[PDB]
Amino acid sequence: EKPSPLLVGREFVRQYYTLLNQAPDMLHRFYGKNSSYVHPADAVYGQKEIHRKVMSQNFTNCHTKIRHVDAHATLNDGVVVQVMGLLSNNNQALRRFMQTFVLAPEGSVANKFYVHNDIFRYQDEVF
Amino acid sequence: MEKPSPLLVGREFVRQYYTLLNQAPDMLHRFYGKNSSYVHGADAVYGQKEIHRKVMSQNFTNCHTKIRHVDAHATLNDGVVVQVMGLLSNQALRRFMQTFVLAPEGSVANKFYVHNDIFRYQDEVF
Ligand SMILES: COCC[C@H](NC(=O)[C@@H](C)NC(=O)[C@@H](NC(=O)[C@@H](NC(=O)[C@@H](F)CC(C)(C)C)C(C)(C)O)[C@@H](C)c1ccccc1)C(=O)N(C)Cc1ccccc1
Repeated sequence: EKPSPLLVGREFVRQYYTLLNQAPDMLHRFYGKNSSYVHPADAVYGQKEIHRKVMSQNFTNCHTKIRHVDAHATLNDGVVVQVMGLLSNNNQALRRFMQTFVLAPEGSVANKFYVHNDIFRYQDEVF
Repeated sequence: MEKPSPLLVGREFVRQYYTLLNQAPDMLHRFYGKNSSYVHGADAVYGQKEIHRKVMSQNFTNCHTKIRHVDAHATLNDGVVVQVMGLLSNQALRRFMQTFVLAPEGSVANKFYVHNDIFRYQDEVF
């Protein structure tokens, strides 16, 4: 009675980068109040702030290359997703990245998730 | 005040993990329970026993790490999610990425089990 975590992750990642490229300003409508967002720079928290952060980064004509994506079940019908790839902006240099997300039942509508955590880091910023 | 700091449960976990990796890796199965999935280099083997078996497969001998940064944040049900970025020699350091999810044990707080452990060298992706 249970979607495939693995599948559920690729679907999410697909939705994520389409939307990050199409309209990155309802992007915050993926997260609830108690979410976490990053992209050394501290994470920011909840909708209004995650939304505000997304704006601050002028995401424009945003291209991706998802080179890898694991996902598993985690505590309480959650789903965690590792994702490694290349991301561009203002059609500039593609930079490697390493990403972790937690998806967790939204709970009102069944089999609908929300992003409790979205940790993203460029290898060139850390390595 | 009611729950441990996440980052602190995060940065101390990594400490215990990769240390216990250079030290006896025939102990890591301690860290896990019977809902726990382990995924190194790739479908997850569950439980202390298979994960142990999987650990041992890897002949972790004089494992050398080098953490470059760590994110640990709070997730549902007082869980701590943890993305690690570093280099792992086990021999040339190999850029890597390890995601964890730490879940409250239940009986007592400040006490957690590793529900999840997903590893990928980068030079295998890309
Ligand atoms: C019969 O044996 C009996 C089972 C037994 N297993 C466990 O408790 C498992 C199920 N769990 C662990 O080991 C976890 N350990 C802890 O939660 C410990 N807490 C702490 O030191 C810190 F959280 C303290 C604070 C950071 C909150 C200020 C503690 C004291 C044991 O509660 C690890 C996975 C973890 C997870 C997140 C952050 C750090 C460490 C166990 O064997 N040990 C505790 C010993 C051991 C040795 C070596 C490796 C693992 C376990």
